[PDB]
Amino acid sequence: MALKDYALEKEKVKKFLQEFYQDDELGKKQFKYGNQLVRLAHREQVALYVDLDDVAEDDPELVDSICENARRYAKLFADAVQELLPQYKEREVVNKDVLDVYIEHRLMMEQRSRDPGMVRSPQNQYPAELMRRFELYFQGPSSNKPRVIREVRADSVGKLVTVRGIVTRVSEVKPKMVVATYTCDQCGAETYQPIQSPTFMPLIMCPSQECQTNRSGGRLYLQTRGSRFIKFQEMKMQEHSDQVPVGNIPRSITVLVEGENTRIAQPGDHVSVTGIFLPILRTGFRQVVQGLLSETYLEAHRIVKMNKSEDDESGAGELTREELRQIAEEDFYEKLAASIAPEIYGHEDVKKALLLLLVG
Amino acid sequence: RCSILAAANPAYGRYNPRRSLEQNIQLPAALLSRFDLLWLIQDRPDRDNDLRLAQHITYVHQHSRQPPSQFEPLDMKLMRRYIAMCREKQPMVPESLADYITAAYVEMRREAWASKDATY
Amino acid sequence: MAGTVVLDDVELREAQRDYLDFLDDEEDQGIYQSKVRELISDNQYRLIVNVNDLRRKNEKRANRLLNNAFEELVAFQRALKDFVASIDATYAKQYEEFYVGLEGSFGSKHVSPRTLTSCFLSCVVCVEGIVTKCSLVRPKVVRSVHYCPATKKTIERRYSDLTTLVAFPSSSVYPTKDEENNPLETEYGLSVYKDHQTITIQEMPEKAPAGQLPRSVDVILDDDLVDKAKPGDRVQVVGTYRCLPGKKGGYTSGTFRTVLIACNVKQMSKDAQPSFSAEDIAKIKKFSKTRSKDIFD
Amino acid sequence: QKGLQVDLQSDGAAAEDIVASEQSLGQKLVIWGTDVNVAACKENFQRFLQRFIDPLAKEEENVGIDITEPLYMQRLGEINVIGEPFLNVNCEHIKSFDKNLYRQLISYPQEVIPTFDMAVNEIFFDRYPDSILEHQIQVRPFNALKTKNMRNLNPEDIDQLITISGMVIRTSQLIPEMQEAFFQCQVCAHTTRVEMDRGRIAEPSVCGRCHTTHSMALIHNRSLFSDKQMIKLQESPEDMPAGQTPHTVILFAHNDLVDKVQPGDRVNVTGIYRAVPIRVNPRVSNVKSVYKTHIDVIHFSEKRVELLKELSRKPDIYERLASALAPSIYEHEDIKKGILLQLFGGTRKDFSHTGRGKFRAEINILLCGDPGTSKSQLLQYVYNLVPRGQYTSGKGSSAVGLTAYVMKDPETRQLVLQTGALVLSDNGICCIDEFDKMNESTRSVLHEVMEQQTLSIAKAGIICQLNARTSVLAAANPIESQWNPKKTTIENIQLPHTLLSRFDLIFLLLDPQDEAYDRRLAHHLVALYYQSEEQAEEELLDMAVLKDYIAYAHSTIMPRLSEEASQALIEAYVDMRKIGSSRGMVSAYPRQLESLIRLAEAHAKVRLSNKVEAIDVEEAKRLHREALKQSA
Repeated sequence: MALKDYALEKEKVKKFLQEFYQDDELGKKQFKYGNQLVRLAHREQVALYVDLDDVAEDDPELVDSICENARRYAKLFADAVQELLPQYKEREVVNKDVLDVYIEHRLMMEQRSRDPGMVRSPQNQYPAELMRRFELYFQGPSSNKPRVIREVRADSVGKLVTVRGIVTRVSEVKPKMVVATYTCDQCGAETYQPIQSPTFMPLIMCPSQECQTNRSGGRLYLQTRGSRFIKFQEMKMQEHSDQVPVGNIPRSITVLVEGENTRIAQPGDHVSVTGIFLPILRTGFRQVVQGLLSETYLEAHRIVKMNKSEDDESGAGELTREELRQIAEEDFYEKLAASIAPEIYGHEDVKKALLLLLVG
Repeated sequence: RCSILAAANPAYGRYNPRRSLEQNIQLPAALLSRFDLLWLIQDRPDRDNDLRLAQHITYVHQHSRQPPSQFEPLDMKLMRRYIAMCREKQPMVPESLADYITAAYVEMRREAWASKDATY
Repeated sequence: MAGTVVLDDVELREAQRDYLDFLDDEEDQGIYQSKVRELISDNQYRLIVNVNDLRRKNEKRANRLLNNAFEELVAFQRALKDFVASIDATYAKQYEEFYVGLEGSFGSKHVSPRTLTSCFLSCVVCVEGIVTKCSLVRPKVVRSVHYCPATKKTIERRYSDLTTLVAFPSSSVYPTKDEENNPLETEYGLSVYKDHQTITIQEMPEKAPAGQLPRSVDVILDDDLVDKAKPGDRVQVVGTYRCLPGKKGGYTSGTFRTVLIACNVKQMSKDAQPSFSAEDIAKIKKFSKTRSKDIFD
Repeated sequence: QKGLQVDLQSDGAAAEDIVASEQSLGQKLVIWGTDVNVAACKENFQRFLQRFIDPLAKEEENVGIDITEPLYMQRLGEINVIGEPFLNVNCEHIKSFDKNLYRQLISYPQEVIPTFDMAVNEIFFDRYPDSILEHQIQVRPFNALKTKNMRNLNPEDIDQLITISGMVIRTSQLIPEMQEAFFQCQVCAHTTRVEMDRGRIAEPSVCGRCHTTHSMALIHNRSLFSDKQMIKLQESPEDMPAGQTPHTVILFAHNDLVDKVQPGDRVNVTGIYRAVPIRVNPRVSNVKSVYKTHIDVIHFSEKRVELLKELSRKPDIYERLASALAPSIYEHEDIKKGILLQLFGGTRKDFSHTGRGKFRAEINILLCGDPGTSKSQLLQYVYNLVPRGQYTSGKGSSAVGLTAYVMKDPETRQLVLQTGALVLSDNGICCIDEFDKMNESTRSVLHEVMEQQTLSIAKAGIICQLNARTSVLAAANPIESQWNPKKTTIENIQLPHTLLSRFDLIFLLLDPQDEAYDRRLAHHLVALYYQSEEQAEEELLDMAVLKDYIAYAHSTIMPRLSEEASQALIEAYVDMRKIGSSRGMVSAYPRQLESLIRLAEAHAKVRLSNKVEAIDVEEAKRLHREALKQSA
């Protein structure tokens, strides 16, 4: 079916967005790796746009591999950019962000403890989820045609489709905990446990080399400092209004909002959500979760603001140039007044005021 | 911002001079003069208008659009895409033509001052 | 309770090898051999099988279908699976689970759901009447593609609650059991769905005497019958009344809810219509010719 | 929190060379998790209490504390005499001394504030070691330099000093919180103070001399408790955005801070924006994915006042400010002329020594006309500019729902009261429309709100008397929305005689049918219809002066009557009694006499003069004279 190993996937996608410059859609070799990534290390850039259309026009095997499996073919794109972060170190500027102040002193201590002779536990190190300081956005590629949930079959989910729904109700923005940092008060050791599921796991035992000598059970403390926070948002959406057939039923869809899109989207506007569709692993809450509870939701990558007519914030759309002379070839207007109510006839002065209504 | 398009109905179907013009429609005076144009659909015993009403419906059984007369029907993305480009245009009334609008408002009050049964 | 469940497990080993030769032999002229090359190109899911075909040949197992309708549903899952992969194997790869219905007569048990004595256990009953309420359509998970981001192994897990196709009296509260004790996630890339829609059937109260009350049992629709069960229309469903096991307490008492697994949903006033023949061609033309004054009067 | 300190040195090696001198091996000790060291923060704070001179400190506010001498050196003899060992330190003084210590207090006030509590004790023992109090001297920092909102709460501001001002609606009761545990043995007598820090419950199983398990019973009657007052507070009405409801943050107060902030005031809340996981089950340790955002509460210029005094001497300030409230209508200045004097009202006086304590000096203006012709701009413009304005609906809201009613509440097991709209705008202005078609039950409850200034509601076993007062305006409408010359003005107004008599002035929107009347009204709206924004800020003053002109005379200039200007109120009261013709011998109540005094106090308040002369008295009767000819 789709039983592919992950031990060789990290060695294949790494050589695709690092040593090879990604060409733009216009065929122009942009120096994005030497301008936007330089300011990223200097706490100047927050989010970066990664267009998936550049990969489909060059490496079609990588885009088609997401349809078979998306557990690793959609999150390793940001891992390759994180590896190029230490190599883009030019000047040494003092830390202005108050969050990164209590991080440079704890990482330097770990360097003096991991001397060649006594290695600590790998769980107490920072992988590629906390050291990253950017949130990449993925647009809609060419694997699936952007359509509505109604015409898209239920078997087409899980790949990489684009949903152009309508947001109906939002919630309160709450910072989601990323790397739950623990501190054992029975021996003086720490424990880092990065989590991605919305549920929290209250860990008590400390799998460290020092806690094993006590043989009595460690007492971990949820340390809110020395971690990472992400602007999590929960909202409920519905299908598009002008994209329904003849008689249907509404369907809800969960879309996560993170990065710079938070605190901008409001209920009532029209957006186009694209990304993957993978279930979550609810393992942590020992009160709500009874057995397994493997609920499925949709993960968003990039949200584009639309409206009613075209795909942009506007009340209506526009045409070209050759279609303007056809309507502007009269003295004032005489064919538009008769177009109103073509089945009946009478009271032409009433139909004239109907056209002069939306102008205001 | 919504453009109100009211479709009221008289108390006797068609236009029947039963009483005053203000009491003919069950609506307070706060909403009568609030609109801009007050149109009315009546019926008169005239065979000239009724002759055309029985002609355009005949062509509906053959053609699903306008009858083959002199006007032609439109599509959909024509009258709305052209009216949307002038939404940002702000016309400016010069000081010379502004005096004609103020002088026309004085003469407009004569038809409402000598007839208190209609609108004010 | 309680020896009837053990006897049904032994018959399952012999029921899977019953319809394997019924669809491969040329005894039924050639309906199953001619339609097998047409439904694959049309990408369907249900096969048209007549019940009257298994009676004219050998009248032996024709009555065993009414005594146990749960064992006959497993035979269709193995007969059609080995049939599509043996004729046109170019498509029998993304869907490894199928279901076949039954069209025709079902003996004399298609009456009003009232005679529920001690002689109708583990049998087949039908709830007839008028459809009143209708629910929505939700994709029911049948064969979920269990994937593990570690050992990279496949798991074919089936529910056990007497509600889906192949099941056993156990539980369905999302267990954590696994053949290798590995976490599993549902991959919707090559999964198999099922349009689930529950409708209610209420009989007309014109035959209610003075001491009886009508019943209302939900009916599960199929996959190829989308938008075919609207309120205000009579149908003709054939289901099997079962029960759901409950883990409340140590010893299970008389806690048995009502459920109905419809094997085939038939429409009489919607999908079926009085077809014309030789009477709606000649009699209509002759009625307008040799008339009296005018046919409008 | 009691965190340990971890040294930042090379593990496994003592000292790699480096003899005598100390190179990269000095005082590198710091608390694990915070870039603030106790051995370093204490030394930087002792000099803040001895080497800090603030020459810009005033003398009327800092009485007893010298200006040239260090301020904190004189506060050593002030903490031991006030009783409570709590020193009030302003955060503004820290930035003016050391910029490094100021950034460490706000970034992590969880360990820097307890560090300051130990530095003051060392200095206090070096001056007055004999004077002792209850516990120890604690530092309560307040008055920060940050002004944010509930929507601008960045995820990087967790566990930091955030100061957000708001308005407290209502407060909770008293929730005792057991801090240090207390136990007593069933055999011997021994006390044990178990620290229940970080929300942990544990008891020792070994006694002092008995040494027997399950022999030390718990006694929760001699330990130290703390009241947990749940205080709610939302965004301040002066800086809240338009188009959305503000967010309310839950505030906590313990120790002596309980019952200090009365509900209904504007007090700057200075606390720490913390977050604690919600415990679903108190037995099994469960962590909720949604945390609880809680904040533990800890505790004009001369370039614009001189410009307001120069305009008071000008005899045209009363005419320029009256025309600023008419952005469209040129005439009809007498309608909005009395609204300007409504915001001032007058200085409230007390007469509790004679049996008449409560007394309102606010002016209540009464209007009437078509709700939409000339009253559409006079109901929504006094709401966005004035921050003390509360808009509400008459028919959309209930009669008892507008004020303070009683509603069931099974959460607190007590029939608590709920707020409304006009009860929160005290000493301000209330906004309410639809008075001609209002509810019948709503007209009855207004006989004591704007008349007695005491909302006494004694029903359903709830004895509560509210003391909320606010000037309320009204806009009536005739039975036909048009003046009828065939009938008197009494029959036109459908309100009873007891309702219209409680108002001061009275006006009516008249639309004459004169031909020359449109020559001065229709020629004005068209002139400003095509003009954009190239003349609003050129021929008319801005709105920033009107908001600052009323926020100064309401707490500085208290005018009062005299002996010469008060004699004209008696002669003017007799002439306005024998009116006749219209209604008859009426106006024989102290109502119009009391309202006439309020008009004189409002005219002298705009002139910035406590002395009331005979000039302002003649202007008070002129506004009342125009109200008679308008309704006749």
